[PDB]
Amino acid sequence: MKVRSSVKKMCDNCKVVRRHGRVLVICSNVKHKQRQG
Amino acid sequence: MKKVAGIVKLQLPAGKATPAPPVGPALGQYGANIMEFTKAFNAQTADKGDAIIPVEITIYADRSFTFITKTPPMSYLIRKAAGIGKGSSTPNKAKVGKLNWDQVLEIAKTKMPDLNAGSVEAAANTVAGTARSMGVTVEGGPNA
Amino acid sequence: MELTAKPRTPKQKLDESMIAAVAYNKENNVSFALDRKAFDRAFRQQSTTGLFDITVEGGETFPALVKAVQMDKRKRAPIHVDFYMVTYGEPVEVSVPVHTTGRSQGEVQGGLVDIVVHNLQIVAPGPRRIPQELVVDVTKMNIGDHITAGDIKLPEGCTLAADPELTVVSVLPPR
Amino acid sequence: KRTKFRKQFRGRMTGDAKGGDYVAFGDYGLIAMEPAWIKSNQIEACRIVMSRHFRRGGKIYIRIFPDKPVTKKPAETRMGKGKGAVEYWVSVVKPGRVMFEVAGVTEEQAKEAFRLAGHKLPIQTKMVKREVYDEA
Amino acid sequence: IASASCTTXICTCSCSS
RNA sequence: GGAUGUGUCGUCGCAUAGACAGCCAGGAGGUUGGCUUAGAAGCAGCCACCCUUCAAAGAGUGCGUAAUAGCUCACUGGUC
Repeated sequence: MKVRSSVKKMCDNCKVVRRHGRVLVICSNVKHKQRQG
Repeated sequence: MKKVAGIVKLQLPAGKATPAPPVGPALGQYGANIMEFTKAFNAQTADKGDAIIPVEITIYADRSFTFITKTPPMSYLIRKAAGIGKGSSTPNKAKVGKLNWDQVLEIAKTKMPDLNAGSVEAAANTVAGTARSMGVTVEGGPNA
Repeated sequence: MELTAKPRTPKQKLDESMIAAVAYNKENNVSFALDRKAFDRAFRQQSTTGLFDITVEGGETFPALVKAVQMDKRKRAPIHVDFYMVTYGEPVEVSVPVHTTGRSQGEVQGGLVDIVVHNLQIVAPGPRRIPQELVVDVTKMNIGDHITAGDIKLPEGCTLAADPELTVVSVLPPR
Repeated sequence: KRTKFRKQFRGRMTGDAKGGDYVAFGDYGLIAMEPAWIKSNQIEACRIVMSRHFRRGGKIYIRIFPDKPVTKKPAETRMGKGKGAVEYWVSVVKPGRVMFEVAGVTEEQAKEAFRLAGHKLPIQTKMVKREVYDEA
Repeated sequence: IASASCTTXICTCSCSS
């Protein structure tokens, strides 16, 4: 997981989702898995 | 040594034998004899001596293997056709040279079983783009 | 453009999407107040070499050319405008844009052609037929080719107000 | 960067842009949307960044030179007069101003030549293009 | 510049036949 | 600084003569483009990015290898 303050796409798979009051990044590629929190 | 097949392409030079960097393991590591290639292939490389013709291969297994030769490099004879034995850094700022359409007749006369284009003009302008970006000019043409 | 009001008080618009101009010649210098958007979608094209219908509320079609617009800082948004009622046989002098065309023998070469002077003002245009542009050659231009006003062909009649020898464009080198 | 010769010191105050046109020298340009003090070394930070993204053409204009000396704490004290003529040099940008405006590269090869160049400035800026025809 | 099985132009590659 | 969180105004846009997202199927030959390299073949980096056929398929998205290869894209048709 990548908790970064600036969460943004990294390839055409980075599906920016809004789970519980949080901004995330589910990407086919995991190292792309981001999450502000 | 076993039963495994499929296909594998390559680009071994014309009148030149392959030591270990062209084949050796390359396709040798599949149950295929090179010695029985350094001669079979480099035999027909004779008519087309002086170049790197492209050659497909085809594996069955055991000690089995085929091959089909194609058209060689026409970059060689061209260099020889303007006195320069090494391509140009920038083909559009510093060009190599210029030619005539005549030798262009034979071009499409060897590259035929490859060229699937329409009629004549078809492949008459295909080689243009090639000639175009290597580093040479098109002599004659429309009107005039 | 259907501007209607023209009082000294712009309240009734400053909020309501509406620009505020003024136009004249020497005769009438009527007060004005047209629609933001309209003009916003308007001036774009015609720029300052573009005259348009000015039927101020009441039905009195007028002819004028974009004089000087002074837009907001902090906001590319425009606020005030100036229209110079078209004349008939002479408006004054105009400001005309320099344009390039056809790949230059400099671009591919090894450099990039630069337009030293963007728009250019020429003495006398001739109202009724005033160049809303000005295409220009560039191709010939090579390794440091300057093109001055005393080069660019002229639109039958118009005279160059700008000094001729003045570099209107020039192919710039690499790096 | 630094000015060549001068007087030495200064003061400090503010009011929005006054002489930061728009188009001029280019087709694309960057504008600052907040009252700041551009440190010369924060300009280099741009220029260079901007360069990299481009290879040649060098159609980058920095129309915001640093006419302004700032100062510093010699270490702590207080008992002495004004100080540090040489802390660094600043160029006061004001809203609407134009620090940058590349020209020649693709609309896109221009919207990145700034994006980055904007990530190292103390304020917020937006890019701009044309219809800029005041004086010429 | 060296290896076993692994290049195209100097001379190593891999190995068998 | 970031994000298909909502409310409202503006711009392109692209479109039943049947798009977008979904789906089955395709995908070009020149060419491992020329250039460069110990080699790099749409994909480390200069130059360009033309030709032929077609309903089509761009010397080219990214992943991938020592390059090959393999895997999809942009372009095309039917099903709604």
